[PDB]
Amino acid sequence: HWGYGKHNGPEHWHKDFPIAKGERQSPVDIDTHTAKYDPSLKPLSVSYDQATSLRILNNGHAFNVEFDDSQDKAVLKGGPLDGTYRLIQFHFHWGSLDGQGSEHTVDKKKYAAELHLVHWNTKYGDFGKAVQQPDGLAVLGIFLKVGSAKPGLQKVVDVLDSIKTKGKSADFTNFDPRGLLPESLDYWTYPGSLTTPPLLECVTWIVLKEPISVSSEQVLKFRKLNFNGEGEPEELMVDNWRPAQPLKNRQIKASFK
Ligand SMILES: [Zn+2]
Repeated sequence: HWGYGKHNGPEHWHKDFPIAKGERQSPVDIDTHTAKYDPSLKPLSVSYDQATSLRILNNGHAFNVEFDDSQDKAVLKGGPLDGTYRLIQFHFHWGSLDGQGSEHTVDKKKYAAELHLVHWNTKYGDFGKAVQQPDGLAVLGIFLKVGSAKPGLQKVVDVLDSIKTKGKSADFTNFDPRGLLPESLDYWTYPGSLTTPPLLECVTWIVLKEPISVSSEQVLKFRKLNFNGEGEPEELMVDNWRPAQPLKNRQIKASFK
């Protein structure tokens, strides 16, 4: 099975998922000087007031905080998007040390981690149908740097001991993802892909310029999770990020001057 090791990591994925070498793969390096301000881009509309979190799952690659996406409760619209995208889950990618962990990079800078809030276009009816469409998903990416604690992250941190190993889940109701946002919704956007297999080219990426700060102690608890299942040889869940892929024939647009 694919993973993040020397034997099954990102440089191997193309053998089972040949789209790994495709024309619109993610993540990418964001060259801030080349990204063009697009005055036609709209403000993001992030409407999370009615978000209903249900569960947190260690899936062996990261942990997902899952939402009720059976109705328009938490939606993303505006920005570069046409129509309405429903929040299904969020997860993170992070490093073994603070100097790596993000998937996107900014002028080759790697952040300690990257949050992905995953949304699907309701015009396709279900997530499985949306991932088959070039405008099926919108992923909001938020960088994490290490400094001050993020108070709105601590409820996530404190449940991780209960989902240490692959295939463990826990009830995770009433979590408000608004506590993970930075102040500014200034963003970069480009067309890309899922950053894990099956690497489908179905994502409009929206990457916020302003990182959030988390504490060293918060990210250290991410790094105590396990890739392995219960009782198996312990493999710390660290460095679960795909490196930047070729930009090819794409433009990164900025919402801001
Ligand atoms: Zn992700």
